[PDB]
Amino acid sequence: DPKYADLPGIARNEPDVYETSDLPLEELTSTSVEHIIVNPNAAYDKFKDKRVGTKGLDFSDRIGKTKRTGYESGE
Amino acid sequence: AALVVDNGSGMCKAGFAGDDAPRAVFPSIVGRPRHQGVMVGMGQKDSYVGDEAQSKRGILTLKYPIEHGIVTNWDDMEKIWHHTFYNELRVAPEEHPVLLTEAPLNPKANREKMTQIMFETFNTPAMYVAIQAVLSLYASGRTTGIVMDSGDGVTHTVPIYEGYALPHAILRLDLAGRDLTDYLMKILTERGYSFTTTAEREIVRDIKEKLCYVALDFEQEMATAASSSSLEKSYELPDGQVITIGNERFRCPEALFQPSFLGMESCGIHETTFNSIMKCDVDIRKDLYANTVLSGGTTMYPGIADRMQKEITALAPSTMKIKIIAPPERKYSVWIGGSILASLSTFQQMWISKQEYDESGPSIVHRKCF
Amino acid sequence: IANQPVVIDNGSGVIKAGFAGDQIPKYCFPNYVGRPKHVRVMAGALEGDIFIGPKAEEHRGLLSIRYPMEHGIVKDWNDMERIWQYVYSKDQLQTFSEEHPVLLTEAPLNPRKNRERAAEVFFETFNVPALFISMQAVLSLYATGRTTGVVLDSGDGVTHAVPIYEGFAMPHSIMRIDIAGRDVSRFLRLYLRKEGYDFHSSSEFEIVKAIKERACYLSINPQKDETLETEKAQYYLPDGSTIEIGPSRFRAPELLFRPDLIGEESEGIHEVLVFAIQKSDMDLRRTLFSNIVLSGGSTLFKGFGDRLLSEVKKLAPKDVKIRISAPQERLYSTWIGGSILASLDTFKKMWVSKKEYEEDGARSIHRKTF
Amino acid sequence: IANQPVVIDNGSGVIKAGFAGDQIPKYCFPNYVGRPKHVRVMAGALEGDIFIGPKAEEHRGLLSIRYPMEHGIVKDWNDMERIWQYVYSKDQLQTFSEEHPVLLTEAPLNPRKNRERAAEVFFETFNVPALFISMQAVLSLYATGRTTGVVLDSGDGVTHAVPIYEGFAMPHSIMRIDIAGRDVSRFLRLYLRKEGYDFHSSSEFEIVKAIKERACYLSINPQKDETLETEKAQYYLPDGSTIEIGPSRFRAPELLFRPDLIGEESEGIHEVLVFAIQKSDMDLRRTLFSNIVLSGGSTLFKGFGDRLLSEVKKLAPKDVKIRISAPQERLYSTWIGGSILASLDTFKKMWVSKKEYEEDGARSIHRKTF
Ligand SMILES: Nc1ncnc2c1ncn2[C@@H]1O[C@H](COP(=O)(O)OP(=O)(O)OP(=O)(O)O)[C@@H](O)[C@H]1O
Ligand SMILES: Nc1ncnc2c1ncn2[C@@H]1O[C@H](COP(=O)(O)OP(=O)(O)O)[C@@H](O)[C@H]1O
Ligand SMILES: Nc1ncnc2c1ncn2[C@@H]1O[C@H](COP(=O)(O)OP(=O)(O)O)[C@@H](O)[C@H]1O
Repeated sequence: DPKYADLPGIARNEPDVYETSDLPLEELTSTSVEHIIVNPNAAYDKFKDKRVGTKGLDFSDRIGKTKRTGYESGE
Repeated sequence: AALVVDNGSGMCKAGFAGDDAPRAVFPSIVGRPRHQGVMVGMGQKDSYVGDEAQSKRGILTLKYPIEHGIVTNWDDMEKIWHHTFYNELRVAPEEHPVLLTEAPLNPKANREKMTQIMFETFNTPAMYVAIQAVLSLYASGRTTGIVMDSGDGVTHTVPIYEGYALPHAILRLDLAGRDLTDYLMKILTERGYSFTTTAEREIVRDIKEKLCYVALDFEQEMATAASSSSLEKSYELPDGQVITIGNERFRCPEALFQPSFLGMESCGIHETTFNSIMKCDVDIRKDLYANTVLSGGTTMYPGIADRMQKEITALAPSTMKIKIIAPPERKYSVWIGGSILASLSTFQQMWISKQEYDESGPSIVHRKCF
Repeated sequence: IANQPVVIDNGSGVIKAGFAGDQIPKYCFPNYVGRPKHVRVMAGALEGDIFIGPKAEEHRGLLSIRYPMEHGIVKDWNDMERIWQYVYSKDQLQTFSEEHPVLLTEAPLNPRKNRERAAEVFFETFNVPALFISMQAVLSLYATGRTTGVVLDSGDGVTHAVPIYEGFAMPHSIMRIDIAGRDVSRFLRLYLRKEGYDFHSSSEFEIVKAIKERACYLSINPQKDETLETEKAQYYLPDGSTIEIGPSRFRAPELLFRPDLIGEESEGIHEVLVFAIQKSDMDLRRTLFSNIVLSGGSTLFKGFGDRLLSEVKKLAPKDVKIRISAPQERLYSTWIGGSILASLDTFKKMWVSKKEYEEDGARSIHRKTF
Repeated sequence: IANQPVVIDNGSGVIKAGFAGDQIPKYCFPNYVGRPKHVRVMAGALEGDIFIGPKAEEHRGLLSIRYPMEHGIVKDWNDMERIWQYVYSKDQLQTFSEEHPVLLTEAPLNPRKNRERAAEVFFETFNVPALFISMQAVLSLYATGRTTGVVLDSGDGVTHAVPIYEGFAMPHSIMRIDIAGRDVSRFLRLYLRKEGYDFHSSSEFEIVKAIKERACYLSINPQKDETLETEKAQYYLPDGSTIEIGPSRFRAPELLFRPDLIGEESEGIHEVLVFAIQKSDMDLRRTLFSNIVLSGGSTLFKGFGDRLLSEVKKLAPKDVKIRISAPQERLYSTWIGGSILASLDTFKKMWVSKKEYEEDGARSIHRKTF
């Protein structure tokens, strides 16, 4: 303010800012598909006590010794 | 008896079907004067067109009606077609049927409005729109092979094998002659010689066509340009003033091969030609490498073919043989194809008639385009 | 281990990361590496040459976008390393990679070299305790809480159908097609150019993805909706300019059901589902048709469920009960499955330890994944 | 050397000098060389044949004014050396140029020979420790204290629009037109002759610049003010004589916003601002419209911001927020930016040392610029 009062070629009695006036899911509600509510807390409890047998596991494309089925049994 | 009229963004090539070369070739521009409120002298035309506007460049503001193969101002394009038929060719449009050329993957409104004018304004008996790339193959007597038809407006890559086109393999790039002309102005302004006005931009296009050449190794060429003044050539303007463009000679056409210079963030004219072949079926790739055509006047740069071969060969497999097809008449490659197509008795059936247009509408063109 | 294992769903469009047990993924950001294309001149501007996730989304116009993985295959691994690094950085989960085990979620029938390198990076660059690679479909079933179901997972990169009956997944009945959400956005861009609105820039391609998500409906009858004159629904771009999408709105997402449009000789999303069921043994066909689970973000299209149910019914046998079940969080369904699997004590046995990987090598990961 | 750096703005009209410590430029004098109008053979006349700044302003009518710099380019270098020597005189600053380092402010997209010769002078003639050439636009943002912002810098010689977002300047989006304050002064002289007051002399051109600076208001609607009868406001000349300006007052600076009226092929001040934003990426357009900064002396016209806002709004997209943030110190904004930049410890790294220029070569100044 006193800085710009010192200089000669300065804008006096002019507005600083010239601005404009400040101006102020469809598939998920379908009949065809059946809407399920995902509750992981409920899901976690159902699978809680289920185990898998990783002994003698081989999912790879290995030909040796007939067919294999990964995850034998639980407990 | 039929008319071929190429609607190129840079130059409009028009002529009679069957003839070797196009009859009338003029720059596609409309020249409106920088008029003040002061009264004008005698022999005054409200809006000049083509060779007339090319003579009176000084005062007239040059406005290209077709921008990137899209007709922006239709009133301007109408005045060019009026200069094409009545004045340049000296023929009635009602008598002869007119073949026009559109670039591939253009807006649908362009083809729609184009034919509407030809049928209503000029009252043509028949009208067929064709892809520029499809015509360019006929010039070389080749049914099989890809083309890299780089124009002033756009550059497009259309692979066609055994007289069957692959539409999904077609790629369009907005980088073209006018962008290079605009790029050449900026780097000439960096040297010292400032060119701003529309008339001055036309003089920069004359500088580009004559001097500019494609370098084999850009980094190697920049090293020789810095050390020695052997590449530096002089050009006389319309004014007695002469200019020495220097390294900017071979810097302009480099923008084709690396758009990063222009700042488009897109693949180069070499890389897009490769990408288009890879998008095609694996079997037919062999012939497309063997038959890579370069069409339009943006492929008349001295030594583009050598640089093109080098860049494709590096990207492509080592076992494959890459041959670039560069005929002497590349500028008139789109038209000369049209002349061969229109002349053939088979094409007589493919014409869209007034009766066909009247009943169906302008939408009929989209069915009988290609 | 006392420290919770981190679930990372390495999706093509959006990578979703978070801790096991959490009901929803806390930190989900778009999968791309943003580099600044414009030059830095001023002091105090945005620091770094790499922008990932929300910082990249805010300053999108400044940056040039580059997707690291395409069709569920990591093309650039250097970029994939930086995004996984960003997951562990202060902005997202903010923990050390050495303390928490990881759960990675790759698509089915991807290349073996991808799984090998994915493991190499996650064990060497990050010193993770344990990594388990799993299929997207197997997890999606744990989330819904169902043992029997076919999982049609239409992602951004790849759309696949995996028939799973009473825990077991049938590896020979797995059907995968490259055509997916990102190809629909690419096919939409092509049709927007035909309408006469160009989106050449990598940043502008993200606006085409935004147009797709907001305004695109799958018509129940394709040939019917083609003929009828459509209401030209205007969309507001980021700058403010209005575009009329018109016919391209409903023609674009039809690519998923008809891959002939883009010009790829593959099965449609409707054909993929029925083929997957028909490939399975006679007895289970009726149970798999009854239990269909949609997954991925590209199933959220308006009238996808309506169209698929129409298309499946024609191909499927007469008088069979076809129930298509949609979890409300289709997009996050894959991750939620990961969290539930990770929380179980059985997951401890499933893991590959560092020492186990170090001894055997690549084989150990291939042995234990499906 | 640690001693305070000397900022100097290379303004075609007014060069602004001073130290980096000062909040405002202490010494700012007109950029023209003053020689006696009558060719002086005799004694008792103006001695030295050199009058610069305040000495020239005193004996103005006797001397003949010759501007050394035209359109942001140095035409006469011998004159410019004398001007920069007067910056290091007893009149202004009163210091050794060999002690203090220097910062120049060259306009964007100037000739490279202009930058090279500017450095050669400041390193050879004056024995400067270090020199740094910078862009006028980038400085203007440092003064205001915002990283993002478009800078419409309307000087005396050149008017240029540079868009910078988050400290990243897009070099392709820069727009430069030669129609600046000096051209408005030239066109006002023509209209003053149309009112019937001749200012033929080079000294009499200076008072036309004073008449312009004193009384010239930009009407919101130009057509309504022309039909309305003017007050004919009297201006007082140095001799004492009165001149009634009348309609010439408002229809002179209009030629900035509409340069086709006189017959100059340019875009216009409203157009270059909008075009510069539209040329930039779509994501940034909204933020660049929301941050516009007016710089230079040819924005201080009464009702410039009022007209520009109206002329930008109609060209710009509908329902977009347009904030044209003018500082109070527009004339001295470019220097204040340099004064802040110079003060920072980062500037120590940015500038090129005298020994660096001797060893590295000519490129040294160009490569370190950005
Ligand atoms: N010999 C040349 N060397 C370099 N550039 C040239 C040469 N001749 C023309 N050009 C440039 O390339 C453009 C070639 O335009 P051309 O005459 O092929 O018409 P066009 O509008 O591109 O038509 P089309 O798109 O149908 O090919 C010119 O506008 C010019 O900028
Ligand atoms: N509302 C929507 N409508 C249509 N498509 C959508 C919608 N939301 C997202 N998409 C699409 O789905 C993609 C998200 O894929 P996503 O399910 O996250 O992948 P993945 O399953 O491989 O992790 C988006 O990139 C977009 O293409
Ligand atoms: N108060 C004013 N009102 C109108 N025009 C002015 C005013 N002050 C300066 N000008 C004009 O602007 C010019 C000053 O330009 P300037 O801002 O010094 O340019 P630069 O940014 O290149 O240094 C003067 O020569 C005059 O034409």
